[PDB]
Amino acid sequence: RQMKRIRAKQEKYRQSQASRPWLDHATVIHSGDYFLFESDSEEFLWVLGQATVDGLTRWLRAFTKHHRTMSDVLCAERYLLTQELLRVGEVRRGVLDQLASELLLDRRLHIPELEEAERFEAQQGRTLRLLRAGYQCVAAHSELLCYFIIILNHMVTASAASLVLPVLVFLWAMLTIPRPSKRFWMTAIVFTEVMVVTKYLFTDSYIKYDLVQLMALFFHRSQLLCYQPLQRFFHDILHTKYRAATDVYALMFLADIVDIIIIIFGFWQVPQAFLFMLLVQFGTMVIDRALYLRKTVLGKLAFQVVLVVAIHIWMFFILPNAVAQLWYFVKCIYFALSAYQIRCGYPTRILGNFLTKKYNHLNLFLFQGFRLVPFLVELRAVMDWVWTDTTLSLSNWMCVEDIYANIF
Amino acid sequence: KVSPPSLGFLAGYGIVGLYVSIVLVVGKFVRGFFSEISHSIMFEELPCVDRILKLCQDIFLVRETRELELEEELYAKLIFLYRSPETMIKWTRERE
Amino acid sequence: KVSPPSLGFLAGYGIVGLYVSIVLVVGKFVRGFFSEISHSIMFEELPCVDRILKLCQDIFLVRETRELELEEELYAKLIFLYRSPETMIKWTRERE
Amino acid sequence: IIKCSRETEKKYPQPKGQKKKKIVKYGMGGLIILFLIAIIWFPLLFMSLIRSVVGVVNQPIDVTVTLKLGGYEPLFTMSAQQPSIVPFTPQAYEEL
Repeated sequence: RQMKRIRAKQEKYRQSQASRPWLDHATVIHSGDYFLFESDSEEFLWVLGQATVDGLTRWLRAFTKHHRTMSDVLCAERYLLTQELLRVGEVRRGVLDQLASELLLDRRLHIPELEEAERFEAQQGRTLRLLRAGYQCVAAHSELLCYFIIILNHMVTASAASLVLPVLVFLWAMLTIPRPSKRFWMTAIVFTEVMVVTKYLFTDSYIKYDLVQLMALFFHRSQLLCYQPLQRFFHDILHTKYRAATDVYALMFLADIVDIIIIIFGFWQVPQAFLFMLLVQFGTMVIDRALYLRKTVLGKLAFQVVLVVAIHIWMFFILPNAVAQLWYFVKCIYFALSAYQIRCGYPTRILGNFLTKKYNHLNLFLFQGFRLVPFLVELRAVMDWVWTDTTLSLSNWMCVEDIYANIF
Repeated sequence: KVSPPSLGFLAGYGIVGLYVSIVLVVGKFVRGFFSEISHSIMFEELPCVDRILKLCQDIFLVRETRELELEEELYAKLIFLYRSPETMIKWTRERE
Repeated sequence: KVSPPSLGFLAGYGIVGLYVSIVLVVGKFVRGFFSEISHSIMFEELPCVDRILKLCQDIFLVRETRELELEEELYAKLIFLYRSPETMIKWTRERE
Repeated sequence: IIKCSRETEKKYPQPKGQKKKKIVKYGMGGLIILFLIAIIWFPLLFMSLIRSVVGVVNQPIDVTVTLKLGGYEPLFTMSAQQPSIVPFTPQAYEEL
């Protein structure tokens, strides 16, 4: 509709111009006149603590809601089945109607005992519902903490043992069809078994976290309860487009800014070694702009598979540390979000600006914050001009990118 | 008593120069925008900027449909809006 | 092992100040002309500047014939050309 | 400057709406991005490399040792020089 209206106006102004040949990019720019601007119709503390943590567990209710509905409908059908299960069980759809096929609806019977259990837990909304909803949270997400512990045993001094897990954690699990794999969990759990079995040349903190890694893996395994000639297949499956197609650029670059703050925080040997990482970090922070701006997905995948093993090879030669592994952990967020970006895959027709979506006072404060840091607004306006399809010069572009940023 | 090193980098007469350099450069910086906002009035005191903002979102918009001859028939309207402030007052009114 | 002198001029805490001073002053210098070319559009985007250039060569010219009352009857035309941008658009058109 | 940038158009006219200078974009832009990264970066190189150079060893040529019992006289004294100093062989470094 917008492109329709714009072209319909420009044909109008090309009509009454003569009342077109040999226009050559410097006689179409310098042709503006007053007739372009006609008005054409314009078409004591305990209440604070209890209330704030009840709001926080309300936020956690909002996080848990869909697994909560799944659990509620399955426990309703469960208790109907068990109170049925006195003599026999022989039919599945025939017990689906003693109270329609593929929905998420709830228009059925109601056992008052289950309501009484809900009333009883409604008696104790002080701390019980809070940590109960926390357990329901980690049972609802139930997959992210597998990745969390897989990174978290690697951050505590695990040199080459738990390096082989996070590489294929990213590469397999976060790049595939949304139900991470058939068997990645199996080749996870057998390696995490034999990794602690082979720690028997006879460790202290590593096994102390690997037992948690095992039980988290089996926790997700039970909670899931459903189950060189092949790289090219699923790599093509990355380009079959069944995806939901959302994005996030705003958190990748934010995490990389936090990354560079961590590197600068590391200045109070390895300070001499920080700076090659700093420059190649800048190179990544440059090139991902172009990856986002040509709207290409294959280059981001190639950049992913290069960058993860490059930074993991750098996770050897730092040691000839705590801020360095913190830095490693904070860019694992960047790799995870990058893999999310690979999976959903760049919704079209969104260029915009990262902070200008609704004219709130918060937005205005954050925008004037963003234009305060040195070398950032003009770096954005230069790397935007290089890779986007435009027909102006460089200095003819920055007039637009300043008129806009003042009018906003 | 001993003296830890304090004048070991300016030979005595090299801080009054440094301090007066600091105060001169930050003074004639800070008089940049607390006593010069007269010239940039006519680009900063518009009543209702919406007819600029629609056009500038259109120049942002066409850049992704790649109908690239439609930039330099809008960009002319923008530059000519900034070259004749009379027709900024003809274009930044209020509505009814 | 020995150390050749490296911190002998800032006492440790005197480079982070110096480096952040360098980057602040060159940043708020380099944002001088990469994100401020909006105000100086109407003196920098003329289509065809020839009717200014003939007049300015005449102000250069009369200055050597020493017919010196002919400067301040041309210089008025120049300053009045720069004081009313409406009549820069009436004077910097193209030809036919 | 405006007249020269107008006449350098006339010898090289560009087609309307297109001809978007694909190599020339990288040409004018890469110098800018690497220059600004260098302005950030190269001050943080010569910040580091004056505190890095170390390794000129100071093997002490002089040992003087005395046993002084009482304030009356140092009873035993001696000094020694590099005949009575053993620079290590790396075999003896592995021994230690």
